[PDB]
Amino acid sequence: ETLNGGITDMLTELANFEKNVSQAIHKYNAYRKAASVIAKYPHKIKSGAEAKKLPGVGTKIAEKIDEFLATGKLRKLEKIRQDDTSSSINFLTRVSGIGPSAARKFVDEGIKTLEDLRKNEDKLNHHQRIGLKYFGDFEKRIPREEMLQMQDIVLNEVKKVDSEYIATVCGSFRRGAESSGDMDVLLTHPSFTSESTKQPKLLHQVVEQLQKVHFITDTLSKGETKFMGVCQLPSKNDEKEYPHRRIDIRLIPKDQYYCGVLYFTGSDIFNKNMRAHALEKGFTINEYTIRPLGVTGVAGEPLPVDSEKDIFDYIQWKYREPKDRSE
DNA sequence: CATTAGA
DNA sequence: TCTAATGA
Ligand code: NA
Ligand code: NA
Ligand SMILES: [Zn+2]
Ligand SMILES: [Zn+2]
Repeated sequence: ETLNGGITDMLTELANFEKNVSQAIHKYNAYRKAASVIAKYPHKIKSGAEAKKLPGVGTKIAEKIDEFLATGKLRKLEKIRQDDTSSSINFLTRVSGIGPSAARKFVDEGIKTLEDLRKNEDKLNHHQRIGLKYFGDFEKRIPREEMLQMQDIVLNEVKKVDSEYIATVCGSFRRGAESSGDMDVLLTHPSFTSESTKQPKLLHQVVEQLQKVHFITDTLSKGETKFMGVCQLPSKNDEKEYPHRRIDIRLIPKDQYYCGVLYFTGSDIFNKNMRAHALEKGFTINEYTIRPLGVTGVAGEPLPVDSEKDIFDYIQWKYREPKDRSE
């Protein structure tokens, strides 16, 4: 956790590079398990030889580990850290809609900077167009202060459209967080569930409403159950406008809400931790359901869930408020 | 690990 | 159709 920190962070930097800059999924994949096992290793690694004893740790990485332990650095790392091409990919990739793929492609073409980005906006598709367009606004965290207003407005329209609608802004936000990165809004309705063959308009109705009153400014993507957009607080009586904010809306079959909701609220750790428990308690939990376990190794048979309570009950736990869903 | 775009 | 990207 810190006794092996550098070893791990070096290894990540290493790992991460293969993946993006070159396309060495293996190598890349190498560096990760290696960085995964050393993390757990309950002891200060003194040599690679020592490390080497590990699983996933081969000759390759031991080498590095020595140099890193020896001199507080790494040449391969110092060279990568320097290098423009790699540097560049690292950067382009920031634009929402730009994955390594395109990043490497642009790069080759000679599009290294953001400015290059603009001059060749033609080379960008809509997602990426908007990426560029709100590059700044995008990297900026959300004051819960703001979260509360946004949320305010969402709930009002959802309701006005149809009062049967059930929305939940899940996230860090839900878990009390002081700021968040994007607004994740959970959504299901009664007439929509597991079987009842969809109802696209069900998502589409609101998506409109929201754009209707100008809360939605753009659309990253929109399908029958997931809508990816851009929202924005009414820049009040001017002098101060609102940063454009990444927003995601999702439609759940009423019968699988809370699992979903439970799920998305996280945290990752509460998750696993909640997930690890249901196992001992004779179950199974996942993004949509909770099924009892059958001795034959496994089993199925989706339990009927009415609220984030039922799930606990099921695994007979203590209902942990979202605020305290941190671990 | 799943959904959407796109070419 | 495949392949990319976003989703902690
Ligand atoms: Na080994
Ligand atoms: Na990106
Ligand atoms: Zn020791
Ligand atoms: Zn989020």
